Amino acid sequence: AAQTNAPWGLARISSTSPGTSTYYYDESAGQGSCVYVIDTGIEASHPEFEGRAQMVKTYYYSSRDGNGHGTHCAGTVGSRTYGVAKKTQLFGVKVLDDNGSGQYSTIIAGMDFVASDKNNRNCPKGVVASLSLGGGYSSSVNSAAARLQSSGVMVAVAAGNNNADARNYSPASEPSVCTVGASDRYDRRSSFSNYGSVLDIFGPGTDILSTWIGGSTRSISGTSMATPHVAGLAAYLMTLGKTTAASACRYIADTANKGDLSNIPFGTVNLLAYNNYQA
Repeated sequence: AAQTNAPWGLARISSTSPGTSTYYYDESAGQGSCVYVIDTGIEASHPEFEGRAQMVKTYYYSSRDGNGHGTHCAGTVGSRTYGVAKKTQLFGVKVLDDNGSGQYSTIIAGMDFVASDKNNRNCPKGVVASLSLGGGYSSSVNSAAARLQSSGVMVAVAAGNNNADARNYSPASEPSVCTVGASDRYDRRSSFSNYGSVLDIFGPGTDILSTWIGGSTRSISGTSMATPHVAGLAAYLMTLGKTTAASACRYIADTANKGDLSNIPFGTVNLLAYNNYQA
């Protein structure tokens, strides 16, 4: 399948070269997979989600996304126009308040929630969790991410936006999950992207168009935007049967575009997520 005039990041993940604008992908499109977006919530009523998104958990007075961040990330995972895996099921877990903030205890609870809640959902092709959040190093936060991964969920986490080594941030620094840095449309490391040996992969993160609250759209930047590209890619590849939750990060690294990004610090992988779709 081909989506013309796609957001640049979708085109990038199906291309061996920057500078194109059509997204190519197998029509299965992540059908039968599930992606949890652990964030500020999801505006599930947005026409872009087509009834495939729902809130399953909140730790606050509402499950609604009063911020937009979680809706944007969910849109990059699986919205019809802005999403990588256009037929996946999206589940929202609101661990961040409408200012985008959350306590680590709540974030940990949300990860353990997903590890159990997947057993209440129909995801025959597999389960992914997208965590566009983080803060300073916490062994307890890393352990929660490791549990979620161990339970059979492909965990993708943002590297962080400090232009610093991600070893000092959580859950970015957890070795067993997929830590995602950000790139721009010219294949440069995004100016804010964290780096370091703990990164597994880069995805599009600068000037990413996606869904927003109020039934709208907007373009924003962050490793928060790169992470759902990788989460959606994992769901798509799992639906194709090419990989599993336990192996998808490694598979994405195996099949990435290699050596094509600029300003990658020595010691950080030079790997850009790629769906290897041959039309």
